[PDB]
Amino acid sequence: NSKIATMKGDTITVADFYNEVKNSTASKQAVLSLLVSKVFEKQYGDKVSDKEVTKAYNEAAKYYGDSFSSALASRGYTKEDYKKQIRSEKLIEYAVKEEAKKEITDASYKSAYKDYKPEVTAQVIQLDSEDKAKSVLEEAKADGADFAKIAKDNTKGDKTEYSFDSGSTNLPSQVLSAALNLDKDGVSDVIKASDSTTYKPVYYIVKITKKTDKNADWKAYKKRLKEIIVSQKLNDSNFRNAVIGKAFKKANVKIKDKAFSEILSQY
Amino acid sequence: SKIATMKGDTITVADFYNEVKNSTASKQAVLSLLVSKVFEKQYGDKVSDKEVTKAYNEAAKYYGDSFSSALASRGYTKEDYKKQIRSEKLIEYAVKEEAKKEITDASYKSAYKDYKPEVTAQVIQLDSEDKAKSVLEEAKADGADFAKIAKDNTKGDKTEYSFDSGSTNLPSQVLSAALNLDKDGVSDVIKASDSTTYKPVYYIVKITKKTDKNADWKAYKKRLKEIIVSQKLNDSNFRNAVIGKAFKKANVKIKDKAFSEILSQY
Ligand SMILES: [Cl-]
Ligand SMILES: [Cl-]
Ligand SMILES: [Cl-]
Ligand SMILES: [Cl-]
Ligand SMILES: [Cl-]
Ligand SMILES: [Cl-]
Repeated sequence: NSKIATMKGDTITVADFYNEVKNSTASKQAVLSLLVSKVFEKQYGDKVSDKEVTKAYNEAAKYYGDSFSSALASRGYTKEDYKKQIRSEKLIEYAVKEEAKKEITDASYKSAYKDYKPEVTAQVIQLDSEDKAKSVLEEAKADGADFAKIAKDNTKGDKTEYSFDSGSTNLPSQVLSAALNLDKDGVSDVIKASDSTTYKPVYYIVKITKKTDKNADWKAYKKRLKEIIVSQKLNDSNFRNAVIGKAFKKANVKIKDKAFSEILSQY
Repeated sequence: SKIATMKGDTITVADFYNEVKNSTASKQAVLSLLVSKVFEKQYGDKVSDKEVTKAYNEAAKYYGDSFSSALASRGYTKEDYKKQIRSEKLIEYAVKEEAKKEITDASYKSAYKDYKPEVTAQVIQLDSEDKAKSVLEEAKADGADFAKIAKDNTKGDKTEYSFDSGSTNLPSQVLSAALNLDKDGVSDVIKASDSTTYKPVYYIVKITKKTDKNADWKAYKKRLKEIIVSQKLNDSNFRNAVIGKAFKKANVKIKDKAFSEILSQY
């Protein structure tokens, strides 16, 4: 198309260049990125505001602090490519969440009520040492239980008052799940759980404070249950590849150059 | 000129170029092409595509059948590899030729200065430093014993080696230290290392036949002429210079600012 470098005789052109990086595994990620952008920018471009993109960018900075500038250059990213990738993950997210709320049927709300426990409120005791978890346990199982005290005088940190459903993100699955099975004013056992980043086995002790009735009507919890089916679909690759496989067809996307033929081998 | 199409929008090669031009991988692509074309019109007839095929076959036999997967693990193709062997040979020939031009008499003076006559010794290669001591002391009985205890002890294939101060037969340690002995005599346990593994190898050199310096140039020229080349040949700083010159002759100049300082190192 254009010229890149000149020399006596032959010269480098945008074509000669493309003919080299054309089959580059890194080029496939580029073409596929332009498709996702142009497609979702026309079908959802107005949905996600450039104001939301900023909020996410500013938070991304506040976290890495004065390391953000470095952290980016590290994994090969300019401060414009990052703020540009935050928008795409937010477009595909908006699309993945509206279509996840369309397919919802009756059988789904009924297959989501089976394995669902009502919201609970307990006194959690997080610990790093397992022998200390076995210690606070017998103190909790004494004549003067006084669990709340044992908690506030031993917890690894954070708080002691925790509220959670069955499919809610608040405590490790191990804890979250074993905790619900307990009944009104029921003390747990030493629960071993991995950490989100340090993988340092954290040991928890939970005691149910206030709990409610399981209930039997599905329409009763359509609020929680509905946002839970979306929460799962939104976290499912096969479903995300699918909503992309849809938008791409709705945009009648069709590759011309063979090199990138296997790009939509998952859409 | 277009890559993919859609409803009311199109992805042309222009959009793509404006996406990966500032990429680090793309900077290498421009350079590789710029390097090839220049060394092709200036030294293409010097490197025969028949000489590249032999160099390629050597790589194959070495990696054996795993050559296919090996290239895949490095991201190379089975043509891009052979393609790289050519540019790796064009530049190599330019360095040898270019380095064999500004050769001055003073260059031969600084070469004969620290040079030493070619010597032949009955070397011994060992794994553990422990036996490296055992073989030495048992070699200190009558003297001529070292001969037989050098055949059934050396971990290497041959014992007789022919080297000077510019060869790369034995390690630099076991090389220079082996040129500090007399016409005859053994040496101390030289602690060296392997190229493939880091395993420390312990050598024991024994001079058998030596020559002597002739305090002259041509007395040792074809050797002091190859050493200067092999030195500028392995000097990255000088290698950059030849590229800087080839590019200077082809009057090379970039037009897109997206690849401005790609020759700042050249
Ligand atoms: Cl829609
Ligand atoms: Cl609190
Ligand atoms: Cl249960
Ligand atoms: Cl002089
Ligand atoms: Cl004998
Ligand atoms: Cl031999």
